[PDB]
Amino acid sequence: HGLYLPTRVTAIHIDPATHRQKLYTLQDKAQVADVVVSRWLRVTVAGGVHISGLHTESAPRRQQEQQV
Amino acid sequence: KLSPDAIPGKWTSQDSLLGMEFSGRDASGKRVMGLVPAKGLATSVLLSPDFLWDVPSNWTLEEAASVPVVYSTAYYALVVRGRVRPGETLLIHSGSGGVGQAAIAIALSLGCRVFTTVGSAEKRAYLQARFPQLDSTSFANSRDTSFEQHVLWHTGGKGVDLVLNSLAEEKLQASVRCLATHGRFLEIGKFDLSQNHPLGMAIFLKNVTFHGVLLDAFFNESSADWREVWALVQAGIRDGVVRPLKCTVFHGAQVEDAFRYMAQGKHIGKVVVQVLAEEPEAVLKGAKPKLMSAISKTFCPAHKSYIIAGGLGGFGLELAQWLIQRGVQKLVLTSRSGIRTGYQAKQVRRWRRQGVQVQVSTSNISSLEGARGLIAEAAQLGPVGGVFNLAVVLRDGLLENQTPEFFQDVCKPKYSGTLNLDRVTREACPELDYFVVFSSVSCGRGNAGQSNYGFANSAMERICEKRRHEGLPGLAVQWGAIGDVSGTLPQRMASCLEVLDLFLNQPHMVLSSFVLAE
Amino acid sequence: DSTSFANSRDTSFEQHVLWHTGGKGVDLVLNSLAEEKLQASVRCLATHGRFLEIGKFDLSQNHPLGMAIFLKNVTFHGVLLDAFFNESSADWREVWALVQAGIRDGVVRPLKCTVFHGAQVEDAFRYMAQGKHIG
Ligand SMILES: NC(=O)C1=CN([C@@H]2O[C@H](COP(=O)(O)OP(=O)(O)OC[C@H]3O[C@@H](n4cnc5c(N)ncnc54)[C@H](OP(=O)(O)O)[C@@H]3O)[C@@H](O)[C@H]2O)C=CC1
Ligand SMILES: NC(=O)C1=CN([C@@H]2O[C@H](COP(=O)(O)OP(=O)(O)OC[C@H]3O[C@@H](n4cnc5c(N)ncnc54)[C@H](OP(=O)(O)O)[C@@H]3O)[C@@H](O)[C@H]2O)C=CC1
Repeated sequence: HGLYLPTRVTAIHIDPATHRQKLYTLQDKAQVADVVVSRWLRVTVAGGVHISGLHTESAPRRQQEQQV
Repeated sequence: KLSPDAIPGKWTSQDSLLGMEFSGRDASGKRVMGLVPAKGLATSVLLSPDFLWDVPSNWTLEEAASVPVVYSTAYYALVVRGRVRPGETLLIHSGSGGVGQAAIAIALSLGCRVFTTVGSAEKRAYLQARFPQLDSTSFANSRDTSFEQHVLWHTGGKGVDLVLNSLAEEKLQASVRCLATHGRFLEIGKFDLSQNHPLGMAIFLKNVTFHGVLLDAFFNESSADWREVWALVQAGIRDGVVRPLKCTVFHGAQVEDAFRYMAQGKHIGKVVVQVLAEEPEAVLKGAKPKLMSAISKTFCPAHKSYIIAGGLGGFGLELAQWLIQRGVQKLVLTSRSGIRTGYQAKQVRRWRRQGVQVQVSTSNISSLEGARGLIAEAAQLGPVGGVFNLAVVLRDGLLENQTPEFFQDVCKPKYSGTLNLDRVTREACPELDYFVVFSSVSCGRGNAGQSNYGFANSAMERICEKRRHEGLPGLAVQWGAIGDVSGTLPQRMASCLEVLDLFLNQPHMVLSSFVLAE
Repeated sequence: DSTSFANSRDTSFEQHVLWHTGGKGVDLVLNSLAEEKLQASVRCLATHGRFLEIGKFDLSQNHPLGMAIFLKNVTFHGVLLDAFFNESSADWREVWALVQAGIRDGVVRPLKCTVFHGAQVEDAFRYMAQGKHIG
């Protein structure tokens, strides 16, 4: 629980050509990309992007408590 | 400076993780000292017998509190990991602290020579008094990188075999250069490791074993590998190696003062908080510890069953999540449709995986037979603890377009449902302890276009008032606007749940909570 | 078995080991590969893992090593066998006894050999240099 922000990424690969190839239009005019997250392998792949070794660290709540 | 989720294991409390070691009376009455992963600061602790030691008669329970953590980590780092052998030369940082003192006591017993670092001079004097074996050539300064020169000089430029490191940044890199061939580096600090700072691999051409030591793994896992450290500590206790440290005692009522004393950083030894005073009897076989005044907060038994009418709905699902965190392990959620969205399925599957005995029902509390059926299902799961009525069926509209049918439809879940729940609970629920119904500020202040909803909410309050005057539990919480799931700004679910935690303890019958705009 | 093999020249052994181990990793890694391969191998370790390094290139170049791997309990070893010759005979007797026991228990089997006669030692060096030998 709580909010985690990125602090380190081991490696990221981007390829616009494969990205254009991957995008498939939906029944409406929108363009969509299919994503997969393999936690065993530590890879987040979607279209032409490939995030490996993402590490996130918890961040203290601002405790602004603007609501009283 | 440390986030609660950093502690290994899933706690979900976001608090109460304070304390690691304690000394007190076992349930039978034996004098014991243990090692809990967290929740050590308390008038009681629930720990497995594998983590409990026996206090020898020569010791007082105040002394006992200083041994467990420091000596367990010292033994694990040296004997189990570093495989220290007699005659070796080792470097121990912050010798004044507990870990350093335990490491020194273990090392001097084997006959090893020791180099230590101390911030101030009085710490040097205290260590000189504690261990007469140390000379004037066995000290250095922990507040700079000058100890590298000292250790390199006094060892003939060879270095040291073991290095128990608690420092950080440049002081860690300096300690790496002090290693001799076939050396072992025991790392117990967590700053450079957490920040993923680099270490030059050229140190490994010298046969070296860089050790990452974290005792936390044993508490939540690796039970088999723990018995070795337990045996080492017990042998040390019997053989006189394990000597309790100096103990600065603060009373229970002055815990904040103890934390400030620790924060200042002037202590030498181990800071101990006296929750209770030791008695002469060797086995008191007492019934209970003495009582104290502590803030009251909500918790539920494991064998009780709880019900959330209209649970599948979003306010209901957050209330359940709150309940599971407070110990509710069997639940019953009512909804006419049943699980019909991905979010509900996600949450229920997660709760089932956690061990909760969730069960979604379709019994309609509107019909008295349905209320009896719902209470019967809850009884089948277990004795009924509480009944939260969150059902609502809105039919908004100004009075001109209102009709009897809409009023009846709105009233069935709330007014009729609450009446039937009250009747069935009175009849066949002796062990019940909570009874909550949710209302809206549309009832108190009044809103335009919700006359039916306001009337439905108001009648519920009357039933709750009647129940409390008769001694049975009851409560009605009038909310404003719920955010995540009048002229009043929406209130976030976190604030709402905190407030509900506050309300369940107060003695009043109807309560309210809303946030004013600007 | 056929699921115990992977590819060495490529860095595709990380996905294989992680997948077939359930994402836990391994308890012990005996590594003799290059920089990127070495960094890929460290990530394969499980909790309480141990990384035996028998290479020289990365150590000699003084390449960096992220210390976050040590937050998980880990033991990083620099294994140079040559130290036994210059000193540590008492320690050496342990390896001697281990190899002798292995020889007398059947654990130690002799590897394949490609015999080159003495006068063709240059041929032996060239053949090993080509890198196609097994054994
Ligand atoms: N790896 C693991 O899982 C474990 C790690 N440890 C580590 O062992 C070390 C000692 O722990 P513990 O037994 O509690 O010993 P102490 O907390 O008593 O030791 C603290 C030492 O740090 C230095 N210091 C300087 N300023 C402060 C300050 N304001 N507050 C505290 N210390 C200060 C002093 O040494 P000096 O003046 O010489 O700098 C002091 O003696 C810690 O770094 C701890 O994280 C302990 C057990 C388990
Ligand atoms: N959240 C808010 O803004 C505020 C709400 N409240 C009250 O607090 C509670 C918060 O819930 P809320 O966020 O409104 O939830 P929703 O209005 O989103 O959903 C209400 C829930 O009640 C169920 N329900 C409705 N009629 C019946 C019935 N006859 N039998 C069984 N289940 C029924 C619904 O499921 P289904 O439709 O399938 O039956 C649903 O699960 C409610 O009691 C509400 O009246 C008051 C003030 C603030």
